[PDB]
Formats: sequence, structure tokens, C-alpha cells
Amino acid sequence: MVLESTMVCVDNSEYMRNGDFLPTRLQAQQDAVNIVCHSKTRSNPENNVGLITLANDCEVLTTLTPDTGRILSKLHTVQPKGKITFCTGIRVAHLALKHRQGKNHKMRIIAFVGSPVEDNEKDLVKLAKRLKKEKVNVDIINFGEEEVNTEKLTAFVNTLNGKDGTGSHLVTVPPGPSLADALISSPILAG
Amino acid sequence: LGLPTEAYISVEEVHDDGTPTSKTFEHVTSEIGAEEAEEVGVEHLLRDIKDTTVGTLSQRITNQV
Amino acid sequence: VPGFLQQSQNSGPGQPAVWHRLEELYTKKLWHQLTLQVLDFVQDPCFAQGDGLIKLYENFISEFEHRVNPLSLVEIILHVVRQMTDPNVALTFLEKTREKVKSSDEAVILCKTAIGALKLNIGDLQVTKETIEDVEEMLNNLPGVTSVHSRFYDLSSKYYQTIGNHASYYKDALRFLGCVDIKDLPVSEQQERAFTLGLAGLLGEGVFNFGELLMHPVLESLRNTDRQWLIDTLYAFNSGNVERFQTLKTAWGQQPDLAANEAQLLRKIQLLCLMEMTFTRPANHRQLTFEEIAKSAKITVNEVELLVMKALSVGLVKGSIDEVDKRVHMTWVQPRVLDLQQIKGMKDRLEFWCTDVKSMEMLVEHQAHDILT
Amino acid sequence: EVLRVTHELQAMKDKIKENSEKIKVNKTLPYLVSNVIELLDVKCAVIKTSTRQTYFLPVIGLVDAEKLKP
Amino acid sequence: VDDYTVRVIDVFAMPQSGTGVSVEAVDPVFQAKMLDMLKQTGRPEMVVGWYHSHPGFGCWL
Repeated sequence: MVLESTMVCVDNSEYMRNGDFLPTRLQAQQDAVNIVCHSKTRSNPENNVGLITLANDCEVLTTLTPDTGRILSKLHTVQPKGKITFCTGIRVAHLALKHRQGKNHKMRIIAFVGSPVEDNEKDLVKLAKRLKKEKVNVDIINFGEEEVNTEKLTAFVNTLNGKDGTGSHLVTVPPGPSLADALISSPILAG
Repeated sequence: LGLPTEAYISVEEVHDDGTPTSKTFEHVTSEIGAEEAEEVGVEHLLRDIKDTTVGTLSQRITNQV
Repeated sequence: VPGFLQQSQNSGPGQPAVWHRLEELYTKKLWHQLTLQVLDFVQDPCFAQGDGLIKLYENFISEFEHRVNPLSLVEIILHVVRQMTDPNVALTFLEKTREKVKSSDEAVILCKTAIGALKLNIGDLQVTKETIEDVEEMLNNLPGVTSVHSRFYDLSSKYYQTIGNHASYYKDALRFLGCVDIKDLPVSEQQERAFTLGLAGLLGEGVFNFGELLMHPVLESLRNTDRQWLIDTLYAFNSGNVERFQTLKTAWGQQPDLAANEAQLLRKIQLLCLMEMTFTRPANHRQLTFEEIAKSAKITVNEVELLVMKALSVGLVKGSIDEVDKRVHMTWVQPRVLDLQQIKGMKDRLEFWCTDVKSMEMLVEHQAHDILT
Repeated sequence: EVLRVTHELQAMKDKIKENSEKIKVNKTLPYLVSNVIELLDVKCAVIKTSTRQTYFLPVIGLVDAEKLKP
Repeated sequence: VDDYTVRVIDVFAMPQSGTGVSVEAVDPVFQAKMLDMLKQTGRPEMVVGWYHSHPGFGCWL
């Protein structure tokens, strides 16, 4: 019911292609977004979710839309053939978020971190600092091979909203056989 | 001076002469024209600063300076 | 599987290190860091005698890989094929790998250069050019590999081991060097590319541009000691001077492929020599007295008449020849590559030109101020 | 993937419907009953209206050319 | 802007329809959506009037 626009950032880098998760990472993201996108619209029928690919560039494949069909359909042919750039991904997701057609929805972002992020620790925190000022809650969930609970990533979520913040979770998924059930249990119903 | 439009394309070539490849914007000749309908509107729209089409000695010389 | 890499674990420096290090990755269903080491361990200095084991290991690994790069596959099967050294099945084998990854990934050219690599040694002409053309027509919509070009260029460099591939080689040899920039190959690899290029450029029928002589990072930077005469001779052609002591001094070296074409090369230098002079001309005095042309190229006056006849024939000039005075009036439509000093000199002239264009503008605006309106 | 094909069909059905609606509101009435006189080739026909005026049509219009006959 | 001045800045064509130039020709879905999208670009103007051509007939209603 909480009016919020979920700008889901789905990874499509090359490492996203090795299936430490049973069938493949992508289906995990592709299955995962299926629930997060569906989770938000079910919670509130006035909601809207868009997706930003994060590898090799920051494409905006589907702008912020309520209809979940477009997000699901666009997921296909996501073609994981790039290198993740999370430094810019959040900005473009937020900058696109700033174009919210309705100005009332709260802000909530879901990032699909599935590759090793090569970002200076100082840069990530400064990005987090800009998010704090502008009151956007972003959830980070990690997939596939990556320095488990990257220190750069973990510092990001903590400064994301601390001092008794909303708790934009850095939900770390158990690598190995696991569906979005971990991604749906904790983050999807509570972010 | 004039021509407030500059038109560019996208070409990705091997730069024949042994140099790195890149995206780059190639240039395409630009020219400003008018179809009949807009032409009638534009001609009236100025209607206060348009120069005589005949030119005359005064305007021809200014065409050279 | 794990046992097989255990049994064929040998043949790599640090048997456990070479193989079992990556084995930890395959268990956790990942397929990238393996190949690069696989390519690196196939790039690892070895006879690749474990090729049959590595082939099977690669084949076994590639059989249930379904993730590793077909570049490494080809790079390893080529290292394989360069190591199995069995061209008879290499074509057949490379084709099956190609067909087994039939998406847009451009591995067939490498297989075409694999048929290249092995059919450029067996049956090297009939359809190889087709093996090129099919690649060239297909090699569109994605300029990201840069090896599709090179093997064709290299196969055209191997096809450079044909009659009508010199300028095609030089034009393509320059093209390749742009695609791959860094050393990323032995100084021997780079200096080899420069020598066969310059030796081609000085030999190419349709090439007297020589623009990249000084501006090409490889040929210019490389080859400072190893047969540096080429940079001098290559620099010579941009100057056109007689220099025939050098051509002789470099004649002591590079005896093959240069003596056989001294008649052609001398004609080339004569041809450029004219373009050199009419560039050095003071512009206004664009005419060239027969004596001055004959003295520069040390060619008798009876043949300066025909030298200009050629150079103007191919398209390196758009002038006209006089005989009563025998001054060849010159008008150029064939420009040459430039240089810092040339450009510095070219700009200094242009500063004068804008000075005059400015002066005459003031002498008109001031004069006709009343009429200017 | 079956759902994805269904989504593409559902979108196609709306656009087919939207194009059909624009054609439907542009069909309208009344029609001047004319008499196709010929068909020059160079999809364009020379209609001779019943009002005794001829009018070459650059595009034959909302019909299949092959159906239209002199 | 006031009683003595009606300022028109931009015009947007309402798609030609078989009705002609009539109230019915004003497609409420087309106008409501187009206005909504022109508001994002920086033109939050109000519908100040309507225009229609008159192929040679003159300037009369």
C-alpha cells in the first residue's frame, strides 16, 4: 500500500552468466525481478516499477511504469554480455527516479549486484551521501561470484540510512542452490 | 555569422590509416530550407527586417564586406 | 572429470598449480578464470605436448564447459591444431566447434583462419579468398574482435605470399595495427610487422603515400636498431632525394625482395622526387626547369620528359608538360601527409593570408561606410 | 516464456485495435461513388469521379490493389 | 493573462477524424494524454482555444 516507485536495477554483466545458482544467475535475477516487480504492484495497485541494466553501460530499458507486463517482457533478451558499473547505476536509477510522474510516491530502489564491483570506497560512500540528502531507500542484493558481502557494498547500505534508518537492507543471498525465496522472504515483503 | 544547425552522424571505422578505433561523430552538410506552408508564415513573420530581394548597390556591397 | 585432470595434471609447470588451481572453480560452476589460465597455461611456455591430454582436457573441459570462450577454444584448439599439427581433421574439427557455437560470435573466421591457418598451408588459394570474403561480408555490425581482420590481413599477409598482394597488404597491414594497440605481443612481433610493412610499402605498386612512416606508433617507434635502414629509406621516400648510396648501403642488407625491384623502386623514388620538388617549389614558381628535375633525380633530360609522363599518368599530379621551354607546369590535386614543421610552416603562411583578408575588409568597410547601410 | 508471447499478443491486440479504430473513424460516410478508369504502375489509380472529374490517387487507399480492377 | 489579452504560445494538432471540425473531433483521450506529456517538458499551459483551417473558404465560422 505504501506508495513507492521501485526502480529495479538488474545486472546483466558477463559474470552474471555463470550459474552458481542452480539454473543460472540470470534466471535468478529474472525469477527474482518477477517477484519484486509483482510484489510491489500487489502491495499497491498505484505503484510502478522500472528496470535499469547495469553492465557495460546504464541502459534504462524500461522507464518508470506501473504496468508489470512491460517490465517482464523487456526482461527477456537481457543478454548478459557486459561489465557491471554500480557507481553510475544508482545515479541513473535515481536520476530517472527524479522523473517520477507522480510526485507523492516514496522512493525505494532494488539493485541486483551479481558481479565484483570495482568502485573506490570513497566514491561509493559519496554516492550514498547524496542519496541520504534526497531521501531514497535502495536495497542491495548480491548474486553469483563476488567478494562475499563486499566491504565497499556493506559500507554503502550502512550509510544508506543509519542512525535508526528505514533499514534499506543489504540482503545477502546464500550462494549456491537458492531461489529468490531468500530474496522474497526478507527484502520483498520488508525493505 | 549564420547557419545555427550542425548535423552529425555515427560511424565506427577502422580508420584505414592504422589508428585506434572509436565512436566519433562524422559530419554531414547542413542546410536550412522551407516548404511552401512554413515559407508563407516565415515571410510574414519577419515582414519588418527582410531585405529587398533586388539587392541594389547598397545591399550588394554589404554582401561583400 | 576431477580424476582426468588429476591423471593428465602433468605437462604443466606446477602440475597441481597448473590444473588443480582451476579445478576449484569448476566445482563451483564458474567458467571464466579457468580459460584465461587455460589460454595462459596454453600460453604458458610449453611444447603443449599435453595437447592430446589438454585437447581431451580441453575437449573434456570444453565438452562440459558450455561457458568457455571459443576464442580460447580456437586459441587452444589452434594451439591444439598448432600442437596436434594434424590439418587433415583441423578443418573438420574446427568446423564442428564452429557449428557447435553457431550464434553471432565470429569464431568461424578464426576457423576460416583455422582453415586459413591450415588451409593457408594446404590448398591455400582456391577458396581461401572466399574464406576471406565470407568473413569480410559477415564481419559487419560488430567491429569488436579485431582478429577477424588480422588473420585475413595475415592470410593476406600469407596472401602477401601471392602475386597481387602488396598494396592490399600494406593497406591491410596498416589497418590491423590500429585494431590492437599495446605491445600485447613480442617486440619481435611488432618489429616484424613493421619490417614486412615498410618492405611492402616500398614495394607496393599502388602505395606511395607512406603517411604512417613517421606517424605509425609501431614502425616509427619500433625498429631503432634492428635493420633501422628501413626507417631511413622509408623516411627517404618522403624526401625523394637520390640517396642511392643508402639504397646501396641498405642494398648490402635486405638483399632479397629489394634488389629484385630496384628498377621499380628507383622509378618510385623518381616519381615521388617530382612531387617532392613541386612541394618544395615556392608555389608561385610552380614551374620546374628541366635541369632542376634532372639534377635532383640524377636522371638525364631525355627521361625527365617521361618521368613526369608517368607520375602524371597514375594521378599524382594534374599539371601540363612544355617542351619548347621544357618547364613542366605543375598543378597539384594529390596531397601528402604532413609534419609538425610542415604544419607550423603551413600555419605561418595562413596567418599572412588572414592578415591580407582582414586588411582588404577594413579598406572596404571604411571606404563604403555611407553606402554600406 | 508462454506468458511473454501472450504479452506480445496482448499488446498487438491493442495496437491492431487502435489502428482499426483510427481506420474505423476515418471510414465514416458518405462515399463518392467513383469509377476506376485505369491503374498506372509508376499502387496508384486514376479515378474518374461520378461528378465528372478525374483524380489520380497516389495511393489506391484502404483496399488491396490486386482486388481493384479497371 | 488578463481580460484584455489572450496569449497563445503553442498549438498541438488534434488528429484528423471523419467527423470534421466539430466537438466530436476533440478526442478526450488524445488531448488528456498529450497535455499530460507536454507538462513534463516544461509547457504547463492551459487550453486557450481551438483552431481549424478552411480550405479557401475564408476567415468565417
